[PDB]
Amino acid sequence: HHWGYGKHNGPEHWHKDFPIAKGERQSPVDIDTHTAKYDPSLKPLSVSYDQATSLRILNNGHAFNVEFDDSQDKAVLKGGPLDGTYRLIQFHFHWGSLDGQGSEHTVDKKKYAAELHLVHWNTKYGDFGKAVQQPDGLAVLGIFLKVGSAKPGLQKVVDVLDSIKTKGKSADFTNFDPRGLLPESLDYWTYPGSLTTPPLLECVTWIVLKEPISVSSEQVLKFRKLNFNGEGEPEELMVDNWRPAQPLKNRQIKASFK
Ligand code: MMC
Ligand SMILES: [Zn+2]
Repeated sequence: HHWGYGKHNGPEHWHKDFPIAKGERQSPVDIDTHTAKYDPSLKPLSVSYDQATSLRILNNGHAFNVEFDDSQDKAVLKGGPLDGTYRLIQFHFHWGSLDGQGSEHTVDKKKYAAELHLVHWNTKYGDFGKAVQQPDGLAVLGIFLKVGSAKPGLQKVVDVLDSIKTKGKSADFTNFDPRGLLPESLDYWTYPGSLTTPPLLECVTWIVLKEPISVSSEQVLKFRKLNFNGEGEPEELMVDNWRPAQPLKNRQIKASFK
């Protein structure tokens, strides 16, 4: 398959190879804060990243992914809306060409400068590939980025991007602590949705944190120097790698907080 974010292969085209693009639980969505209902039955989220073991960073021609060892319960997400244990496999971001767009989820139609996705799979399904055959196979923790002060825990990521400029390039990225990417509060919204890139599979319990992290203009500027293209192809800056909000259909967004 041959998909991207431009006019000729972007989100409006995806449904041809991936008909689920027009499905009943697609992501992202707009989070209308006045329709999301506080659910007192939701447990606190448990983010257990102490033993996280990062492996590599990769430019896949769409975004960059930091990949983890998911063989054992090293870095897991539990609680909140989730039954059982979900293992961290990778994180990546979506961002804009300018600060007024870049997020996938929106909050009362507000677009943030970027959005971080920490992707986890349900350990009752044994591996990630099996998990994406299940409606509760994945849990993605989404975190908005706004431009302000630098996020120190992001800097190691920023510092390596020069080495993975183009599609297919990777670099060692062991000993990275994803706890440094989290805001103070774990207040969240949650709803059932999908992967936001092809193959757009409808497997995801979304957990979107209310509090954005702040990153510096210099940090996001370095994201925007990456390339979608491979080396030796015309340069196309990796910006605006976000899918717009999709129809909510018959879904409810729940809030963990009043
Ligand atoms: C069914 Hg994913
Ligand atoms: Zn994503």
